[PDB]
Amino acid sequence: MKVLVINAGSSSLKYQLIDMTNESALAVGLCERIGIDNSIITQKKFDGKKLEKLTDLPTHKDALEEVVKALTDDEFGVIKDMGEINAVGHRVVHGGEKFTTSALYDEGVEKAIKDCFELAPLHNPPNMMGISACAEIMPGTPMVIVFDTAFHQTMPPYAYMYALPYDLYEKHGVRKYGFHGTSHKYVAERAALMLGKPAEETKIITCHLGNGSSITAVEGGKSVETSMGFTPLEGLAMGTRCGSIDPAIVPFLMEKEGLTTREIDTLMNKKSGVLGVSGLSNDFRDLDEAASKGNRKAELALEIFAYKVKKFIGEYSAVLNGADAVVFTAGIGENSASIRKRILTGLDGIGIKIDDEKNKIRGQEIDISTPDAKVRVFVIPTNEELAIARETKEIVETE
Amino acid sequence: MKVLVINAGSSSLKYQLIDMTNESALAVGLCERIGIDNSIITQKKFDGKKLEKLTDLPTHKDALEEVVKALTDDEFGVIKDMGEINAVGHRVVHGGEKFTTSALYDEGVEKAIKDCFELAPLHNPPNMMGISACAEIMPGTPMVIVFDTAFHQTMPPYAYMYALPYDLYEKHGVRKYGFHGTSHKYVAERAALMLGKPAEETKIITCHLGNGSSITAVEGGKSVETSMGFTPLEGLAMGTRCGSIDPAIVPFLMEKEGLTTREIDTLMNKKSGVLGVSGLSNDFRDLDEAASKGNRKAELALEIFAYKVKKFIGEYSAVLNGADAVVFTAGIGENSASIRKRILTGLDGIGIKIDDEKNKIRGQEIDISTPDAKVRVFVIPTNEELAIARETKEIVET
Ligand SMILES: Nc1ncnc2c1ncn2[C@@H]1O[C@H](COP(=O)(O)OP(=O)(O)O)[C@@H](O)[C@H]1O
Ligand SMILES: Nc1ncnc2c1ncn2[C@@H]1O[C@H](COP(=O)(O)O)[C@@H](O)[C@H]1O
Ligand SMILES: [N+]
Repeated sequence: MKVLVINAGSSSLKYQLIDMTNESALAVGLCERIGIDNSIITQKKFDGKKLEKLTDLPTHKDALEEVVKALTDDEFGVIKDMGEINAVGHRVVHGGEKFTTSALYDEGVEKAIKDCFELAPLHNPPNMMGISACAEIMPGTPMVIVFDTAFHQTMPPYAYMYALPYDLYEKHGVRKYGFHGTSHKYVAERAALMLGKPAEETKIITCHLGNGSSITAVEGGKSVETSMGFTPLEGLAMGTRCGSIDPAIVPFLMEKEGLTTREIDTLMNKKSGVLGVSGLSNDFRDLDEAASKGNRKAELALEIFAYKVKKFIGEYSAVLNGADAVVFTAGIGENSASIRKRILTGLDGIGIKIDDEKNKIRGQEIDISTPDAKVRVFVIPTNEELAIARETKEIVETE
Repeated sequence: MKVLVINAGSSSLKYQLIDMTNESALAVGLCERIGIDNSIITQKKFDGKKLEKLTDLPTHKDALEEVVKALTDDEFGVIKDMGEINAVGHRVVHGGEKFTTSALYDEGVEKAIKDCFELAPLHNPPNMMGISACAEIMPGTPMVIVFDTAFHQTMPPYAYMYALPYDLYEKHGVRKYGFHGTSHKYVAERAALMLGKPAEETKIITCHLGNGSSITAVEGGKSVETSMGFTPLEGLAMGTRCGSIDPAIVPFLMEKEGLTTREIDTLMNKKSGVLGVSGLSNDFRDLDEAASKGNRKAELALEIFAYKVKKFIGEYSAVLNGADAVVFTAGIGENSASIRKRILTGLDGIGIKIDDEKNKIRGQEIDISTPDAKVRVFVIPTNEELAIARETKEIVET
């Protein structure tokens, strides 16, 4: 069986065709600037051959057609016809209270996603677009949905409950959810393996740092606590997200600037984070370079980001009464060695120590902590696509 | 030195005269029913002698001129003339920026106190009715203003700034200020003495647990991080406060419930906390009972509260790169061996352990941790008036 995993964003679309027979990633591509000028799609074959097509991509639909065209490229493709795509896995951030486990797509599931648009303004609408593009290009192909909140469902009440009037939890299902679950679960299993101990016996602090970032306290292979909550805004500072700020600032900023609830939401989700502090951009790579060239703002922005990650690391050490290892994955966590250093410096007092040199290695699963450090520090590249393709393989077969 | 600590109120006036030589409270009083009927002033002298005088107290200025009569009483007083009162210290919760240290009241220091009203969403603006009194009743005498937010002015930028648009900090002052400064500092000083080392060489985690709660990371005697922020709302769940929740919830609630800005703020500061969860009381002592009596919501509210505090202990363990001791103060922190247990259990992984027997003791400086524990856990009662007295003294010296 072959599965196309889809990851949609407002104007981007990450895809990946995986051969479930030997779980090999036949091809990995990306569509950018969907809706802007100079639309483009890049693809990389398992043999290295790369493709790039400059062609206007107005909607996620057009891009999904170019995707099928790239996948079936006579020489740079990996298949002959669209029919070779047996199923399609989709990433969906919020499924709501009702949907928290991978599920075959149906009118009902589509209802829950849209209904949750307000719970994940930056992701669900775009994920939904990908799902639609999909239905407009390959209607006959089975579709499975995998939710970011799934993995965090084993949290205890004293953790997912907010200290608000109890009726809010009943009247509106307002509780902590968490996201990036599918990623936190994958790298967590990887850590258990690099530890040599069985999952049930390990205590790990997984760190997903990308456009969005979140930490999770995995005990015995199960999420017991996570940085994000009701929505993907709570927690760490991110690309354009403010994270856990004093809530009183909302009403305050609303009165002082006379902003509407809609506006204060867009401000917290699209104009804050490192973008808001740096005043430069949301790309941590850009910020890294700009900070190293003398831009105080970019410097301050990354300073706030690493420090916040550091505090959460200490915060989950108490939760787990001692963590065996800390895991860095995702865009920033896998590639950035500099930001990683910023996050881990000054933590030898809680067992964390790292080899500055081994820490300079590229994208490789490796222990970057001193061999004597009580706490291991793995840099594990994430692979949600496989996690999603695996989930998609099961649902479609098990009826 | 002899300091007079005052605490103005709606129609009351609490005060204390402390001899800084032995930091002993010579006398302590309270003027009740001010600006109304049945005006009364009650003073207690150290050697068990209480005075109750029914003089009428129109304006606070008279309530202070009476505190003079009482402090100088032939038999119930403690001083001959008003001249023995070297300085006067009053506490003001909101100190905001500017005031990185206590300020010796004058014309300037009063402006910033009045200026900071609409520039901050605090509920109880400075009751200057107390300070005003001193302005006249006691002219040639240093009057110090101790701010509950100053102690945190040592926080670095990457800590007090929020990951919000920079313009907000620059044009509206949005940053983390923190509160309970005097208490955290007082207990942080006591902790260093208990560790038997200079404050400078100590890293301490101070915990102020009361109706309102906050945690402060103390590095070398200076505040470097604290749980509350722009307002007392941020941080832990408290008696009626929700603390740091997902910000998205605010605009969400306002939409679903059709609330106003002022309404949503009231819901988070007064209708939330352990009160909102248990739906019983904002009082922990009563919740502790209900809890052991099988009250679910009650039990749930205590788990959330203790858990949060725990999360902050580890969070600050990373900030201070290892803490030497954790301090518990304030009402819940001084008298609840129940909650302290909920908080400290399951932390041997980060070097924290407690002696159940030593944890039963109420109100008294003591190390309740085990002798093998790497992190000392002290129980230190906080003395607000003496804390403001110490503070007032130092500003009077330099
Ligand atoms: N080498 C790098 N240096 C700095 N930041 C990086 C680097 N690689 C990735 N990042 C960060 O990760 C972001 C995207 O990561 P992520 O959200 O995981 O998406 P994706 O991995 O699909 O690009 C980039 O915009 C940047 O902020
Ligand atoms: N013995 C106790 N056990 C549990 N809670 C207590 C006890 N004594 C006081 N409290 C709580 O601690 C807080 C002290 O308030 P404050 O003095 O303002 O810090 C109040 O909200 C009380 O309910
Ligand atoms: N307050």
